[PDB]
Amino acid sequence: MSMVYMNIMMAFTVSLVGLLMYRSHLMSSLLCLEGMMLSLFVMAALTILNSHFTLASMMPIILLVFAACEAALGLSLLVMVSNTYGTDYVQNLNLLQC
Amino acid sequence: MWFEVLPGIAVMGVCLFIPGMATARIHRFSNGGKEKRVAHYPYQWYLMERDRRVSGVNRSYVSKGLENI
Amino acid sequence: PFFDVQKRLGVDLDRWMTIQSAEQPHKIPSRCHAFEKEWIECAHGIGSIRAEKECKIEFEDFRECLLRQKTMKRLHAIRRQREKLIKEGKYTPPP
Amino acid sequence: SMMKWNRERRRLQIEDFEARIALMPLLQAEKDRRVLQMLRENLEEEATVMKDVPGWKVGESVFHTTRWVTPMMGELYGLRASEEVLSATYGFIWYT
Amino acid sequence: MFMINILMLIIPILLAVAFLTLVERKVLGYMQLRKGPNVVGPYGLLQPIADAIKLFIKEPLRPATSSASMFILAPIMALGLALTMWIPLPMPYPLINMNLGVLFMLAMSSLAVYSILWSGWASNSKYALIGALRAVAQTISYEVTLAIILLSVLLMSGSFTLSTLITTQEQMWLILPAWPLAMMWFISTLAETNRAPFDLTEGESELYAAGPFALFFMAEYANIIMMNIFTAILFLGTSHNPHMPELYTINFTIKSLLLTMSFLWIRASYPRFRYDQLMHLLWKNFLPLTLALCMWHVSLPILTSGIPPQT
Amino acid sequence: MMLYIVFILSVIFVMGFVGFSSKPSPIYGGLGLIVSGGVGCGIVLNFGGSFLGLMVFLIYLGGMMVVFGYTTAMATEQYPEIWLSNKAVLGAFVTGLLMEFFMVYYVLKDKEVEVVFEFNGLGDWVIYDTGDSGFFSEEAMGIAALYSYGTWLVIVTGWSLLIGVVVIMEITRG
Amino acid sequence: AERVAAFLKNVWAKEPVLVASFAIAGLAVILPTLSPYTKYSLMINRATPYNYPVPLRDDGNMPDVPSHPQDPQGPSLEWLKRL
Amino acid sequence: MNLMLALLTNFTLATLLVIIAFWLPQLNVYSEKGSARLPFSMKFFLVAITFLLFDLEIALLLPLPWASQTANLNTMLTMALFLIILLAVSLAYEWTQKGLEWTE
Amino acid sequence: MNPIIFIIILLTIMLGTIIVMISSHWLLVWIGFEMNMLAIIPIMMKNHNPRATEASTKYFLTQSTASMLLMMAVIINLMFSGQWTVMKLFNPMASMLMTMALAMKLGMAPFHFWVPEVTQGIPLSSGLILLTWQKLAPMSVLYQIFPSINLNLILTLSVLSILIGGWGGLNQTQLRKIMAYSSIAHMGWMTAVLPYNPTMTLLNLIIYIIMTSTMFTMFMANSTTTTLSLSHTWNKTPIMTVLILATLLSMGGLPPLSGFMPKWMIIQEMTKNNSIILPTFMAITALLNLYFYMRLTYSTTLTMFPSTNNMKMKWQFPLMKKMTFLPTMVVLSTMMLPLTPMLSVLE
Ligand SMILES: CCCCCCCCCCCCCCCCCC(=O)OC[C@H](COP(=O)(O)OCCN)OC(=O)CCCCCCCCCCCCCCCCC
Ligand SMILES: CCCCCCCCCCCCO[C@@H]1O[C@H](CO)[C@@H](O[C@H]2O[C@H](CO)[C@@H](O)[C@H](O)[C@H]2O)[C@H](O)[C@H]1O
Ligand SMILES: CCCCCCCCCCCCO[C@@H]1O[C@H](CO)[C@@H](O[C@H]2O[C@H](CO)[C@@H](O)[C@H](O)[C@H]2O)[C@H](O)[C@H]1O
Ligand SMILES: CCCCCCCCCCCCO[C@@H]1O[C@H](CO)[C@@H](O[C@H]2O[C@H](CO)[C@@H](O)[C@H](O)[C@H]2O)[C@H](O)[C@H]1O
Ligand SMILES: CCCCCCCCCCCCO[C@@H]1O[C@H](CO)[C@@H](O[C@H]2O[C@H](CO)[C@@H](O)[C@H](O)[C@H]2O)[C@H](O)[C@H]1O
Ligand SMILES: CCCCCCCCCCCCO[C@@H]1O[C@H](CO)[C@@H](O[C@H]2O[C@H](CO)[C@@H](O)[C@H](O)[C@H]2O)[C@H](O)[C@H]1O
Ligand SMILES: N=C(N)NC(=N)NCCc1ccc(I)c(Cl)c1
Ligand SMILES: N=C(N)NC(=N)NCCc1ccc(I)c(Cl)c1
Repeated sequence: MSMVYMNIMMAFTVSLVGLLMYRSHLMSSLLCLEGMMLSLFVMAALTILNSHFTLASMMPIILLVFAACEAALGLSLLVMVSNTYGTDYVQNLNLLQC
Repeated sequence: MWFEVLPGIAVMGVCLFIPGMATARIHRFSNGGKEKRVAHYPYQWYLMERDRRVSGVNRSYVSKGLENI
Repeated sequence: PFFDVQKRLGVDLDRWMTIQSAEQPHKIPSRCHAFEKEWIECAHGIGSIRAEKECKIEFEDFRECLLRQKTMKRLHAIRRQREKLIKEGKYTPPP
Repeated sequence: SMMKWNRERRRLQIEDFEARIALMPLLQAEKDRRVLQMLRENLEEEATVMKDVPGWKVGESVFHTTRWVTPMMGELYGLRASEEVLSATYGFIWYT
Repeated sequence: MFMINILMLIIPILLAVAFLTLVERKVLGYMQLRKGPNVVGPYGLLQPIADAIKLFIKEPLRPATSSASMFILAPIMALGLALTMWIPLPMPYPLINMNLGVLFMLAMSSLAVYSILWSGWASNSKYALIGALRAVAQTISYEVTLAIILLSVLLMSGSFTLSTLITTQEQMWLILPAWPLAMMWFISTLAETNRAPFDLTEGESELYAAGPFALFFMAEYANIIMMNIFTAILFLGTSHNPHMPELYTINFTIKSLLLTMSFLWIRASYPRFRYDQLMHLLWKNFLPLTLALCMWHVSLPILTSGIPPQT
Repeated sequence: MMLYIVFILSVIFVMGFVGFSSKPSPIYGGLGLIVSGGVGCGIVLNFGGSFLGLMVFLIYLGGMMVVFGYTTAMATEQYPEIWLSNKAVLGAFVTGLLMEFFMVYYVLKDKEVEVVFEFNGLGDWVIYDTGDSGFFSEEAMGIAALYSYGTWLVIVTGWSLLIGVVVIMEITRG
Repeated sequence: AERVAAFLKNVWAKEPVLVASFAIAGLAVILPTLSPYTKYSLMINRATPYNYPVPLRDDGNMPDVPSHPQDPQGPSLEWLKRL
Repeated sequence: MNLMLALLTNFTLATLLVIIAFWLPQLNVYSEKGSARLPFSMKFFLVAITFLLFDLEIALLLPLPWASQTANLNTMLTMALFLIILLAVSLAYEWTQKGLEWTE
Repeated sequence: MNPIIFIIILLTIMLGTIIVMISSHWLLVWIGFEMNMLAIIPIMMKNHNPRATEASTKYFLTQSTASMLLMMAVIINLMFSGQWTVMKLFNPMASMLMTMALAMKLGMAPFHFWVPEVTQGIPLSSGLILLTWQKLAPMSVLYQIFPSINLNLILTLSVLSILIGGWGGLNQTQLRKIMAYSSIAHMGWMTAVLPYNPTMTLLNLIIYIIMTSTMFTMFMANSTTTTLSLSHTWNKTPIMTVLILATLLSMGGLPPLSGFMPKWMIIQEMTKNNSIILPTFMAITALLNLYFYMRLTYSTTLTMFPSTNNMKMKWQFPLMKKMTFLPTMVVLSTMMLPLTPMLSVLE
């Protein structure tokens, strides 16, 4: 494939590994989730623009809109977690262990 | 008196006047004395590129008329 | 679709954007319009098991238009040869 | 006032669009010859460059179909000075 | 030749900002029955120079910041973006002729809130961080109406190109068909630029220094001028004669000057909004009207048969 | 060369991703995403997507990323930790840059590389279209078609946004 | 009729901003259906020729298709010139 | 190329002014003289989140000037009003649920 | 939650699922999943406590990750075929990514860890939705893309799920965790037969939903969430203990009860394809499920556990919970085997 696709897919893989390899902050993991969205938006836009798929030109916008709404829900969960424990550390979310 | 506020306003006005005046005259200087060509759409760019080849000096703003027919 | 409600009601909810050879604003064609049209017409109605074999020619051409893998490989071949000759003085490009 | 002016502007756009339609046949004829000339020129250099490369047919299509296929940028400007390639690829996008 | 053009935009912008400080002080003075600067140079014409030099040779007292990179980033972002806002402005010819120029200005202006946020983080003080967040909330809130008002106007213009606003207003200023939007647009720019009666960053901290303070101030006043240049183009379109572009530049400058002076006029005339009150002015007053006028301006060209051309 | 602008931007794109994906302080991780967003817009711009490019700036960076930074300052980090101070972050950051540099170096030396899958390295311009002379933006035509063709898309998109408002008010009431 | 009139006077006195919003939004929804000019917006949009009008092969039985653009057959924009 | 040069000039100059503003002669020879819940209302979160959702709606209204050029005006006008009305319903919901209040 | 809002949120959970089921476009399928996940979170959060917040967060992270992977599969599919139609995918890497994403959405092993934890942390009514209605949309996509799924991948997921579900349930005293591990085991049967006969996937899904709804409804009727709390039912509602016994035996796949029918039919389809080891291994491994179902029957119906004195006060009040459709569902859950040939309606 084209050379640009090498790096866009690499960016998605890098953010996916970042997402699956948590540290402590929940916000850091939410940023990786947005990173995957941004790489998906670029890969979709490049494919659609280069192929001149005219009606598909709106699809990246719909992706952006829906994923931003997803991120707003994710942020709201983060603040509720932070209100409970005083931080957004994932290690605090282990009650359902038992 | 109030008109002693005008000198500061005049300096401000001349300062805001230069950007627009400079761009207009620079465009004429760089485009053969005409307005800079606007190409927002592929059709306009296509005609501008065709003008560059037709000019014979690789300048889209150098026009050729009936003398080339 | 799992439940083909669209076809039952004759209403087009998302079919309009499924393929690039469908109707587009101002009749703007996709780059691979003719290749997608050919493949779709070859494989229409015969099922995907049959189409995977009987329409392989149209699909390979359509895939070549989509990603141009064979074209880029050919261009890479000619360019690489040209560098060698430039590196050996047996070729001078024209004007 | 805005309605009257916008209707006039729509009439001015139709006149501008119809001038383009009058010229499109001439431009299309020119474009066809330029594309075919460029492809022909690349085919001569290919014959020279790939003369002593085994199993290389010169001008061989990569498609099974014999239909005419529009070339992509790399096919036309494959072997030309970067100044022209950059203008062809990114000139419009970059123009102001 | 193009680099000359860039400099001939940047330098006059910075000089106009400098002397707006003089003009603001003198206009405010005469509305307060006094004079304002009139000693440092004739009619105070050297006052901006003395202030600029003073600020830059002042001790740059920066407390040990929690982030060195974000302390430097905030002023660079603020000033860099402020100058960028000027490059698509047609006066009558833009430096950069963008097909989506209006959209470019909206997108760049939405980034200016990062300088507020980053400067809050770098302050290393929860009190200044809380002040930053209150300012960010005010700024994004009024971005909602600015975008919708702008969209409503463009439904009469037909495109996102800034120079097409000139064509749209060849016969008549857009303020006549759209004075309700011009009213809310104008107030929104005041709140956007944290200008009185929406200057709640200054008032609340009451109730940066030297060059770095000067840079944030320059960016603020560049934005103030640019907002009023935008308003003049959006609603008070000047006619352009292609053979005498300087007549456009004179008339359009006067309108922008007057609009900028009205910012100073308003600052002299009213008390300050409470924070919750300027939030209610947006969410409970401007936004309901802007939404209704947005619906109206979608329908109006269709129902009158006055849809503008795309090109 | 400017003939490799798209490739160069995509190299920076990846470096920004290795930046926040190594997960430093969420303040610096947010900066890495902002830089990646801007670089990503430039990549989309050079393929002819002016509107789509500006939406990333307007909505993704001026909208979502602003709210991310806003929320971070409130409920996560108020003062950044020194960047690359933690060994795990530095190891991850260095590893991603080392991988990226090798891809770039090898694809540039051979004008092609096989990192899992095989890519071409001649430059992205080679795949571009060679025949455009229409009096409009095709991307603009497609997006404008949301209101003629995409009635169903508008309904479900508008509904989801309204529900997002209702939902987030339920979540946060506590 | 009156209890509604007594309702409008109350909201006009208490919430003139909201009354204006709802009034404008109602006109935006209603007036397009009543306007006699709405039909012209459709025609003008269709009269704008964005792409080339590809000619038809003449098979000898198309008397309603002009042979020349200046012939009298085919759609006319005389209605638009007056508008 | 021009836009890149303009952007590079604007931020390069901004950078130069900032650094020189920090490093100027001083004429002195003597020694010079964390991630928790910030005490900030949930109301300010809801403003930012409310702005985001309205901003996403605005993204969908932006194509309207181009959409008005369609021959399918009946569909286009119905969908434009639907989207704006839904935006108004969103505001009405926050308003009547005391989401726009600053007391308490 | 305001009752009108609850209804609208529930209708949006259903609409998201329906959009997935009627869509012919991958983008609309993705939207359906996003809409569905948006509306489900509030009903997980509705009792406002740290356990519910942890459950909703773990759910959000799992589902949002899976939806990004699904979008990636769709886009790879677009690049290699230039179309969006919901059907077989045209790239093996796209097929794997979509299969893994749907496995994460279904909570199949080894992506199962979230199911027991999320189910434990939310109310019974919310857990009922999570383990029944929420399986419909991902299964309806597998139903359509199966011609291109990797056989080894899907059967590995099935085998792991049956093993993990059976073993995981052996160690549970919480009713919500038992149902969760039971769900993981049952998803394994549904997907094991998918490559061979998707109709049996639908049959197993439908019967699974009926039986699962019956159990949750009977747990809600008595407000029981633990094994010991359930063991007091005999002293309050003896009829309920019998209905639980029948439903548990049916869920254990014992003939002549309804739950035997899916296992019976799936074994038949697999053997017709000369798959003998896998069905036999599956059937024996499902005896682990039968074991911890039987344990519950012992402490609920077949013995009488100790009571408390305050239980007498409960004797003076009648059941007031809705128990909607419970009489119908319990009959279907147990007495349908004689109508097995009716499965052809699912063709
Ligand atoms: C038709 C073709 C399909 C064939 C498949 C097989 C169908 C059978 C499955 C049908 C579904 C189960 C329905 C069983 C109805 C149970 C009603 C009953 O038998 O009485 C319950 C009894 C009532 O007690 P009470 O509420 O107090 O009222 C009397 C006052 N003392 O409550 C009690 O007193 C408690 C009794 C103690 C517990 C004893 C349990 C052993 C008896 C089990 C009977 C149910 C069988 C379940 C397993 C299926 C068997 C094949
Ligand atoms: C929970 C809320 C559920 C609400 C469900 C509402 C369903 C609404 C269905 C909308 C689609 C109706 O049906 C579809 O509509 C559009 C516009 O009307 C039509 O589309 C029309 O506009 C564009 C113009 O090119 C094209 O799609 C097509 O050329 C034309 O026919 C479709 O031909 C028709 O099949
Ligand atoms: C805009 C271009 C203007 C070009 C002008 C070039 C002039 C260069 C000469 C600079 C003279 C600055 O003069 C000097 O400024 C610094 C500001 O930190 C002052 O302050 C400095 O000295 C005092 C003690 O004296 C220290 O406690 C202080 O920490 C230190 O910053 C000095 O008291 C003042 O003497
Ligand atoms: C003409 C149609 C034009 C299209 C309009 C576009 C859609 C806009 C939808 C806005 C719906 C708002 O609906 C609004 O709900 C609340 C219900 O609490 C009502 O307001 C009610 O509650 C408030 C408190 O908040 C009370 O003080 C008030 O006395 C009471 O009327 C409003 O009277 C009503 O207007
Ligand atoms: C919460 C849900 C909110 C949904 C809001 C939807 C409101 C829709 C209101 C406007 C709908 C009709 O708006 C307008 O009506 C007239 C009917 O006279 C239509 O008809 C008019 O235009 C058409 C062009 O297509 C002409 O052929 C016709 O002669 C003319 O009467 C218009 O095409 C339509 O633009
Ligand atoms: C879990 C990490 C997720 C990261 C995802 C990263 C993006 C993945 C990129 C997938 C795109 C490449 O996908 C891959 O392309 C090549 C050709 O291009 C295909 O083709 C390849 O295998 C088949 C084998 O018959 C042949 O075509 C040929 O031998 C070879 O080129 C592969 O069948 C396909 O799997
Ligand atoms: N608000 C006012 N107008 N007066 C005022 N305090 N001005 C600030 C003075 C100032 C700041 C930066 C620069 I550069 C310059 Cl030259 C002058
Ligand atoms: N996919 C499979 N392996 N099985 C399958 N569905 N075979 C199709 C054969 C069949 C069987 C029963 C009926 I009733 C009908 Cl109409 C058709």
